[PDB]
Amino acid sequence: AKVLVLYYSMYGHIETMARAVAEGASKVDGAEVVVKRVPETMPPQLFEKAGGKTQTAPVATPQELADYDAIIFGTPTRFGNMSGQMRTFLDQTGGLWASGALYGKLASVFSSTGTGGGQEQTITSTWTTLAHHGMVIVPIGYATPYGATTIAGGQPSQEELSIARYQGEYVAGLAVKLNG
Amino acid sequence: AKVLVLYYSMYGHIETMARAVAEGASKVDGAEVVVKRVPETMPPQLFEKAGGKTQTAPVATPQELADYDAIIFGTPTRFGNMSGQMRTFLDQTGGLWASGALYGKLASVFSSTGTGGGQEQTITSTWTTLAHHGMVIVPIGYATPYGATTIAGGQPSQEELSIARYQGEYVAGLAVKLNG
Amino acid sequence: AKVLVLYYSMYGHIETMARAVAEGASKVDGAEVVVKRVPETMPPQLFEKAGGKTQTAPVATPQELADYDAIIFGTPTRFGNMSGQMRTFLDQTGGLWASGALYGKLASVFSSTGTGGGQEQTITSTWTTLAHHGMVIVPIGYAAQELFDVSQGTPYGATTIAGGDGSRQPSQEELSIARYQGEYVAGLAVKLNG
Amino acid sequence: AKVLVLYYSMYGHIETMARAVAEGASKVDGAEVVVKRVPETMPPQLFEKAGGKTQTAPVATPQELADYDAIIFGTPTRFGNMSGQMRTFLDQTGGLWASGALYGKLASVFSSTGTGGGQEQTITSTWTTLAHHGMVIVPIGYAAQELFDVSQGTPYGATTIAGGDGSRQPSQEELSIARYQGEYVAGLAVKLNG
Ligand SMILES: Cc1cc2nc3c(=O)[nH]c(=O)nc-3n(C[C@H](O)[C@H](O)[C@H](O)COP(=O)(O)O)c2cc1C
Ligand SMILES: Cc1cc2nc3c(=O)[nH]c(=O)nc-3n(C[C@H](O)[C@H](O)[C@H](O)COP(=O)(O)O)c2cc1C
Ligand SMILES: Cc1cc2nc3c(=O)[nH]c(=O)nc-3n(C[C@H](O)[C@H](O)[C@H](O)COP(=O)(O)O)c2cc1C
Ligand SMILES: Cc1cc2nc3c(=O)[nH]c(=O)nc-3n(C[C@H](O)[C@H](O)[C@H](O)COP(=O)(O)O)c2cc1C
Repeated sequence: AKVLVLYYSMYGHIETMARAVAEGASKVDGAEVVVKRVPETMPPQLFEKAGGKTQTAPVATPQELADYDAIIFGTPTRFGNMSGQMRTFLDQTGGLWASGALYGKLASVFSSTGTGGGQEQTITSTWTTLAHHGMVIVPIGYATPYGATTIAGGQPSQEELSIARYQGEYVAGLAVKLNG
Repeated sequence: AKVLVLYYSMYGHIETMARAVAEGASKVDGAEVVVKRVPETMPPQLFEKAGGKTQTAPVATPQELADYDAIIFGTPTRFGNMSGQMRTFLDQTGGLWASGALYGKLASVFSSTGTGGGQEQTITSTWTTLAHHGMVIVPIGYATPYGATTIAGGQPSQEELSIARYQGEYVAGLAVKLNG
Repeated sequence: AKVLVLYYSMYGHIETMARAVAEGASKVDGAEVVVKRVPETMPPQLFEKAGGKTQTAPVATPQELADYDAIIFGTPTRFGNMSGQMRTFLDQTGGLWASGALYGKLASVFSSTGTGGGQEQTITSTWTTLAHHGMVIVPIGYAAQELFDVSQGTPYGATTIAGGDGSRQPSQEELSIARYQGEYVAGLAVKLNG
Repeated sequence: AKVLVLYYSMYGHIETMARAVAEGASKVDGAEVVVKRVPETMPPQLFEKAGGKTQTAPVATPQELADYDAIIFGTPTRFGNMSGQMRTFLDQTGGLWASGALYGKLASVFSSTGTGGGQEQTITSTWTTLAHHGMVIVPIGYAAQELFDVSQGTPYGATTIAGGDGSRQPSQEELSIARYQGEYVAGLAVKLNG
């Protein structure tokens, strides 16, 4: 089974989490795992002004999402929604939606946040979009039950990285169960 | 695989939909399907005063939910939430939650509504609870993409019953794919 | 302006929060505050057996919600929704809905959790129902720090942690946010209604 | 009171709705209404190629949102969220957030869909962001029928159906609800702010 870890990160927190998710997924025999990012939409000038951490993962196109059996989406919490960069990217998946290309595939979500709350709303409002594509949504339950998170007030903790690894391992296991 | 269609209905609309969901699930070879209701919480006197349609399906206990591979939950739209009767019933599943008994099982939701809106919110706020139990959530996508619905202003339509049948068939098929 | 603090509590955490909300609201001259609870639906024997807390607050009827300018709703988090008791009570407000009785009145929400998860969803899924009634929804955001009566969660409404075992009680930091929420909502109610 | 109607539209449906919202708001003496759009993020060539509609409204900056007493946000439904363009714009309001610039101001939301699905989620997931800013959220409920300027969807905010092909335009029934939403919100803004 093919598993995509698809993420947006500005300051590296989701990037770190995405590596952990990928590690967990890679524990599952028969899971082929790849990590990609959505494009930065900010001109580099503005990204640098804001103190961003330049991302180096390969950039996904919206159309290649169709190639995977499971997609695990990472986004920072942005006032209780996904980031504009992830939203912009998902707004480019209209051609897949019309073709039913993601229908029935597994989806799961992880997030990063400060200490102000909103991470639950970010995850569940991301689920909405996944459901429009007919994706099967995988929460983590009481291994937020909605998906792995990292909370930075002011680097993810050991325990946060372990829950992220679990989410990857669990989703990848389901992907192999459904798809070989 | 064992599929439970678990519902609350006061005026029969969800009851009719539940039969359609069950029919669809029963199309799948290897799916064993049962339909049950959650208890009415209103004293019969008050249920009758309100013009309720007495329900005759076997009543589920909260604890038996653990026996199924997939649970398809039906609730009317009640100001954009599930009904109090379904909420009361799910508030009695604390013992299952602590034991992880529903973890990883398939869940899906259907609803009934008037013409005032709220059905999307009813379905997605039901998903939240399912996710606390670690259930895998199955939307219907563009077969609301969130689950089958029936809309009665002032009996479900042929097309509404067909989408409900589809939801049962699709969920049951996944249940057999995952569980034999 | 008349402000109702309407709550459900099984083990007393929301009850303590409700009292704090009412204390804050009472600070506003010209706000008449009252605290009421929704009925317990569990048979008394099962409630007592479960370690439920008996409570002094009068039991509200659905009809009387019409009599207030602002209603501040408290519910524990129950798998990311309001409690069955609060949901059952709100399902009895159909007559109010049909007459427009709550349209335009202020609403705000506070909650409690065992270990944190689901609080956000409890509050926002309660907002949905308030919106069907046409109520104006008041989140708390992150208020100016000098407006809290203690120096120093979510922007959706005040919350408190009960612990996995339910034995934790609200801290003064949590209660201060609850008091702020009451004061803020009551102030708005007086501004709109005298 | 100053009311901003801030919107995103690709094919003009939200634009037409925004104009209706502004018309309604303009009915309120003492409300100064303005309509602005968030920037298009698509390169002009791709936008034009996609059949996008060019628009007269001035482009808002994030900073200027601080200058209004009420902000009525319009966005099409994009898989049950606001558009990437509106989300990108709101992600630039961090400075406003930190200073409390929008705290306590009125917010309300309107939308559009191709075939209906997801409108409710678009509106309520936009409310989430408004709540992080501490804005007071105004749903429309089901208003008294005599307040609509046409005789005769959701209680969350006004919406309109564009059709699967995008060729449907808002009906006078839909626009009447949009006009009501503007009038209602502007009235509240004047009541709170003069
Ligand atoms: C515009 C904006 C909005 C934010 N909103 C929230 C929020 O709602 N809650 C919160 O606690 N943190 C919020 N944050 C902080 C980010 O979620 C947090 O810094 C996260 O770790 C960043 O992930 P990244 O390093 O992968 O970009 C926000 C940040 C930005 C830039
Ligand atoms: C308290 C209450 C609240 C309701 N809220 C809504 C609502 O939010 N939107 C709507 O269109 N219909 C609403 N309805 C109507 C029911 O969703 C509708 O009648 C449904 O068909 C009933 O399903 P049943 O026959 O299975 O009980 C509500 C009904 C009740 C009793
Ligand atoms: C059925 C049930 C479900 C619960 N769900 C959650 C939950 O989703 N998240 C959580 O942290 N605590 C959960 N709790 C703990 C309650 O939120 C806790 O008992 C409550 O906040 C205490 O408030 P009270 O003393 O006012 O009843 C649940 C409790 C029960 C009985
Ligand atoms: C990427 C994308 C996703 C969309 N998602 C939905 C949707 O979830 N539900 C729906 O009925 N229409 C959907 N639509 C149709 C838009 O809602 C429609 O184009 C919009 O309402 C028109 O508003 P506008 O003319 O102001 O851009 C989508 C359109 C795009 C481009």
